[PDB]
Amino acid sequence: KETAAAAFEAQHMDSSTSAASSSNYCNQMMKSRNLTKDRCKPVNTFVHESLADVQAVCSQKNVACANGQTNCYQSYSTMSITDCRETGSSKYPNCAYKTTQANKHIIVACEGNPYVPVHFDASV
Repeated sequence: KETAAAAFEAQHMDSSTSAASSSNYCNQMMKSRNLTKDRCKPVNTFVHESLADVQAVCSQKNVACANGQTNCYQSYSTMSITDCRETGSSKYPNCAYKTTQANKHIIVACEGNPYVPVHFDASV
């Protein structure tokens, strides 16, 4: 019942920190954002930039999405991000993730009016 735009923010926005605190960041965040409630979401990226900056990407470099669609955009500059990936051992409901902090460009799919990000495609 949550718009795709809204769901995007909830799953990927983390402007409260400039970067992943510790190796435990993912473990904590995936939970906090309710991403391990029904199952363990296998993968997820958190962006440590302002909402405004992320939304602005929808007006930056147009590229193809992985699915072949063309409403994807690549950020002009690198952003601070935290990649979260579930471990081989992790089994619901004991979800566990490996945290990887980095500075990379992001690619998101945009839609709507206003035209905002609705899906996180990849980081580069």
